[PDB]
Amino acid sequence: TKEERVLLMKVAILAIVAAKKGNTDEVRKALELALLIAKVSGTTEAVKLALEVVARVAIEAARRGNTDAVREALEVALEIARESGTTEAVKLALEVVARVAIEAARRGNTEAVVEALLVALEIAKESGTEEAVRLALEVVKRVSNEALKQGNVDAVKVALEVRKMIEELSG
Amino acid sequence: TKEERVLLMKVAILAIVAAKKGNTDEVRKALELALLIAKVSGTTEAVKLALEVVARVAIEAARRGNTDAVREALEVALEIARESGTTEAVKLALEVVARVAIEAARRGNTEAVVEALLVALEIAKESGTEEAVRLALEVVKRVSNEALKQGNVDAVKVALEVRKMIEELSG
Amino acid sequence: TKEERVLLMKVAILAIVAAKKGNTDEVRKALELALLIAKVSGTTEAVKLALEVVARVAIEAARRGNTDAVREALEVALEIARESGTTEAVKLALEVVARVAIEAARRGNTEAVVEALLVALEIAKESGTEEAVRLALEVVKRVSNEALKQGNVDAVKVALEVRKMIEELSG
Amino acid sequence: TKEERVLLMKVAILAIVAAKKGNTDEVRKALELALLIAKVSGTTEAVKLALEVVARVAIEAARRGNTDAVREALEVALEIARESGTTEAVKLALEVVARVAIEAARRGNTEAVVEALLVALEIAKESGTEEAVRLALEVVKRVSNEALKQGNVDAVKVALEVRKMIEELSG
Amino acid sequence: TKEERVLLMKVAILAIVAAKKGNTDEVRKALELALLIAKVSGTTEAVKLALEVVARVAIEAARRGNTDAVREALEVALEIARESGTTEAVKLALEVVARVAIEAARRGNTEAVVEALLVALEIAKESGTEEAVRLALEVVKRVSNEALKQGNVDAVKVALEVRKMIEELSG
Amino acid sequence: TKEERVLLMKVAILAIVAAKKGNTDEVRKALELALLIAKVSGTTEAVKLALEVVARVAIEAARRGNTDAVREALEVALEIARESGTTEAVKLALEVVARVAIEAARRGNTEAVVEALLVALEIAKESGTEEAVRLALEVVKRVSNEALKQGNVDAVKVALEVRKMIEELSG
Repeated sequence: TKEERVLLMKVAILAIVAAKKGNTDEVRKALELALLIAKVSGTTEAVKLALEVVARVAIEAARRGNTDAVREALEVALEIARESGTTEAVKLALEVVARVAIEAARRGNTEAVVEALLVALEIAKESGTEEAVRLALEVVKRVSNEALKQGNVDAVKVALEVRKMIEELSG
Repeated sequence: TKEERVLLMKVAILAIVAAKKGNTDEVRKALELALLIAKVSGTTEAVKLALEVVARVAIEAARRGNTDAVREALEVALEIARESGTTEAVKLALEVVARVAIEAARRGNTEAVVEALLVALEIAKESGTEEAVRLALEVVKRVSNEALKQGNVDAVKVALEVRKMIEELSG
Repeated sequence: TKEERVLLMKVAILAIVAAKKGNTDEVRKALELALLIAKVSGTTEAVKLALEVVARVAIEAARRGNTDAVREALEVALEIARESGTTEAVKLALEVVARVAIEAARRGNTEAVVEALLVALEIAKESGTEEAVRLALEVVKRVSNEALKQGNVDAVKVALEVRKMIEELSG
Repeated sequence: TKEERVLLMKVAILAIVAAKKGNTDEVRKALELALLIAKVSGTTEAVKLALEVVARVAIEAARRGNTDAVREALEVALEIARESGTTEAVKLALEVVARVAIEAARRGNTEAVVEALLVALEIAKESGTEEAVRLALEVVKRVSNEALKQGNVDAVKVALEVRKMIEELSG
Repeated sequence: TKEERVLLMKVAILAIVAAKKGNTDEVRKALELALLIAKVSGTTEAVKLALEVVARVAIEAARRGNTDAVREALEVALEIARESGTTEAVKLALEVVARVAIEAARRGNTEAVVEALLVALEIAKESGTEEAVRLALEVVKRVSNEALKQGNVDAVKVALEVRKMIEELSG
Repeated sequence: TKEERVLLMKVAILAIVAAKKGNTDEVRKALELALLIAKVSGTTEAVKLALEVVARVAIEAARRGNTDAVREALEVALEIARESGTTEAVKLALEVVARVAIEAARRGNTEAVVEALLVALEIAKESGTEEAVRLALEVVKRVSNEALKQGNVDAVKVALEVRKMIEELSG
């Protein structure tokens, strides 16, 4: 557990600096490594830690302006939850998305926010559960709330549309 | 004693220039030779001198940018202390790590710093003593302090995380 | 203590000049560094000093017209008090807010004043204590008093509304 | 003596041009070489000459805008005085700092001035003598006086704060 | 002493021309610089000279019609006396106020006169001495006398009210 | 002699055009080169020619509005006279100052005039002779006379104050 966490910390640091440099390719690799570490462990803790790694990278990438890296990280978050196959992991992945979109909205990176909002829906769709859908709606709410506080009306408008889309997907 | 010191001086000079050239393979060999010399002597002085050799090489390698050589040297420092099997040697090895990480942080080689900080923990873990743990925390402190003076916030952040990790390892 | 104070002084100077330049991004980083320094110290003095740094930056930013930097600094003031987790720190953070809003009102930066007044409420809310609420009301009073002396009726009107809102939040 | 002076002149010229080019790494090496030459000589004259080299480099670096090189040179000035271990050398090092900060203030490089002012304190602290403290205060005075003549109020304000800090360090 | 006076003369000239231009912001800065110069000197002479600077600026500003600059200068006069902490400085600051209000009344700038009359009271209040109160009443008298000579009945009426208010403040 | 004069002519032309462009940094260098040429020659003629160069640059800079360049040139004029160490050179430097201040007053650049008037005093102070003081007073007179002809009352007022200050400096 500890050793895995330490290695995941290494991955996070590398991917963050790579995103700051602009080396999105390296970021993608590191994000995959985070998944692979969690997969090798086969533990819920490792999965959560890997999702934490993804969050940190996407947040800093969004702050840097590296939306491409953010998009990849958001997809990886979903993939990690899918690999776990647990409701908890799905919720954690949605938490990752929330954190990224919130900080992106605060940064002004509305493009990253839009992507994250879409990913939130996709994560809930992958789960196929009412809970996941509700959690995704919570993610969207959080983004629009903090975006409204920031003044990022564009992000708020997008979030409102996505909120509807999530409900439509649920049916 | 004197002859051993002189031979260790030779090893240091060779490994330093090899690291500057980029010949990490040669550096690794020289680092092993330093250990072997100390082992043949079987004295605390020789062990300390060998650790001094390692320090010099890793410091100059970090300044050169040869992080790979630094990583190896840091591991060798631990191995030397392990071969001695003394608390003093452990402390001296931690001193080596401190020197490298401090100069690396001043150089801007945060990657080398991160590795050195992890090695500091590993050295304390190998000892398995409260003193060694405290000494490792002192190493981390020194790095973060000097890094803060340099302006290397990245190294400071890493050091803070490692400080926690060391305490966690102690329990 | 001294070394931390000196480093915090460095942070203040940098953030102030960055705000004057218009580099709000750099200001945000410096404000975070102030917090990090206080966190590393773990002392009430360091926390107070970090809040002093924030005050200086926000005041000069308000004078410059960099309201964005002011808003960030005001939030950081709260965060510093939250990190401390002490009533004193909360009071000190409210003192920071007061200083900024007063000077902003004197400058004519009513927008910054409005934000600061809201933050005062938020700080009291974060504390969740009657004392903090009363202190926040004192902050609002000070602003409206000095604004009235300046002639900034707009700031006075806003302060009066916020005063009510604070009382409403207390209940 | 003469030969050492001539070699120190070579070092000065190289470091100055390197600083103008932007090769701070080369400057750092040259600054170390100046120290090494003085150390090999083992004379007060050589020490003074090495400090003169440092002054010239830092002054031209400050004029160029290479504050990083200036910071290094200022530290080397201290180190040279420390290597000598004499009150005279300490005074001479403080003279070096004064010259740099004065010309930096005239240039407009307030950042370099701030660093130099801090170094002045550090030099006095390293000496640990009342005389050195007074000399450091003289350095600060000179900077603020000439900065006031230039119109560099920012440097003056910083100098005033440092003046206090020096007195505080003395106690 | 001489150098400080010369620098204060520079400040005066700049602030006067800035007030004539309408750059009140620059005037405020220059007024602060006058204070800072006196503070750095730490002499009664420098304090008096700084108050002379303030007087000149406020007088010319009142003649120009820049009442805003006058108000600031009047406040600075008080602050200078406060920084000195001497009865003499308080008297000198009241002399500054008198000069401004008298010339403003002669100019026809009754608004500036009203402000100056209020400041006279505030200065006496800050001192907290019977002498200062009497001196403030002398200031008011001088204004009303010269205003009556000019024909500025409005200023006279205001002065009479302020005279009462000063006595009321004394009690 | 001739070759030096021709090179000084080159320097003048370059510095003048640089001042017109706004490249004050280049002007400062060229002004130093003028001094260096005179120093290399070691003749009174070369010194006079270098002062002529300075005059031309400062005059055109004042006409352009580049007061910063003028201030530097005025200081260089003093430095040239100081390097010579002769009464004649001092007188010539004062002549340079006169020419600049007169043309600046005619241009309307009162700020440049004020600086030049102060420099005139400083030149006389550097000489430390009664003759130099009298010559400096002559410089001030010339400026006020021509300024009065132009209508530049501001320059006249300043000149009158400086005239006193010069007499005060003499004692």
